[PDB]
Amino acid sequence: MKEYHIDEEVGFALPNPQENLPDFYNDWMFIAKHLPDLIESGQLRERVEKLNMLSIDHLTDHKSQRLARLVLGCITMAYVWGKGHGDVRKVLPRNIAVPYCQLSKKLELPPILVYADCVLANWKKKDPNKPLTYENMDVLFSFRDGDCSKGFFLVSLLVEIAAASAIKVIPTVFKAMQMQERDTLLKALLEIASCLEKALQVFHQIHDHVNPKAFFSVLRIYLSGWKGNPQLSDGSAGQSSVFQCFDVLLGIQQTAGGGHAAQFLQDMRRYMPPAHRNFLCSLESNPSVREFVLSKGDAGLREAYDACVKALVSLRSYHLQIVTKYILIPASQQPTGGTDLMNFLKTVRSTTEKSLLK
Ligand code: HEM
Ligand SMILES: C[C@@H](C(=O)Nc1ccc(Cl)cc1)[C@H]1CC[C@H](c2ccnc3ccc(F)cc32)CC1
Repeated sequence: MKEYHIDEEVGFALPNPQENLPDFYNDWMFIAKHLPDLIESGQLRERVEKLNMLSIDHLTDHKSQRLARLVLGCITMAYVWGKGHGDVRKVLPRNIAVPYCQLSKKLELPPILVYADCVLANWKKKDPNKPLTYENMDVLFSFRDGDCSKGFFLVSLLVEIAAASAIKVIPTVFKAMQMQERDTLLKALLEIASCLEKALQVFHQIHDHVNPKAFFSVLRIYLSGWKGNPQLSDGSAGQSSVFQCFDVLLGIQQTAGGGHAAQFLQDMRRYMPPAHRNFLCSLESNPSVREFVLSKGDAGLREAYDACVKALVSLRSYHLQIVTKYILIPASQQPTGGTDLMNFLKTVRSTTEKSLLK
């Protein structure tokens, strides 16, 4: 499906991403690289304002353009937030502004650190002929020390990658539908569910690598989309495609409704690469797997469909426990409306659960 920029092995994630910019952008790299210390000390802001307005042109191809969105990305948040206690003032200088606001409008992304940046493009396997495991993976850019931004980015990543096993049968699904192949479609739906259960195991690792109290107080403030004030020019899991992909594959209508829950999810598409946005919709353009599976009156097909929905609902429900442990509890011990959030996340679990057909 490579015109949508999906990869057999590594899903929506950018495969084997650039980790060296050109030389002309050695200025940029050596802020971003040594960024735990520039924030800690305070000589980050210093060093950004004491810089020049580099052109984006020398960035040739995609992989290189995207690394640039990352480097500029971590720099922007770190600059604007600072140490993340009071200093959060003062809009970016036009040194970093125009590149980011140029390169963002080029790659059709927002001028802001997104999932596509800080997870998808933000990794490398250390020993190039070793497997996609936690040992043999590391991120390109952290923010502080003990922000657990390695564990976080990489567990996030490894889920995209488990999902990649399911995503890659989806043509087999739509193929076997139009060509009236019950047996083919049936296996294809058990494959998906059997992979989406695999996706939950990877998810368990979050406990192991990401520290609860660390994440809340330290790291999340730099991924907080539009907290603060941009003040530049004319005006992060859950920006993931993985969940909305299979929302749509299984004809589960989240974004259909007159509700906040729904519109939030459809807005999240604007934080995705354009190619993924494109992909998602293509799925919607296709005949409904849900409606098809219903018409046939085939007990074993509903079973294999209900298995994919089970699998999703499973993921969503676990996701909540993770939020309890990594937001709610930590959020308490931190000297009104509060958590409508858990409403939101349930409202979406709920809606997925409703799409079961016994
Ligand atoms: C410490 C780890 C995580 C925490 C604390 C967390 C927290 C949250 C929260 C609070 C939301 C609601 C909107 C918001 O972000 O403000 C959210 C939404 C979401 N998160 Fe996460 N998340 C985590 C990891 C993940 C991972 C690894 C994935 C996928 C690989 C994921 C997938 C989603 C999705 C798809 C949504 C949109 C709502 C939905 O589809 O149900 N999250 N997350
Ligand atoms: C930052 C917020 C926001 O403000 N939105 C917003 C949307 C539109 C507009 Cl116009 C303004 C703001 C919104 C919620 C806080 C952030 C957040 C919270 C809790 N857990 C997280 C876990 C991982 C992660 F990556 C981010 C997490 C994410 C983005």
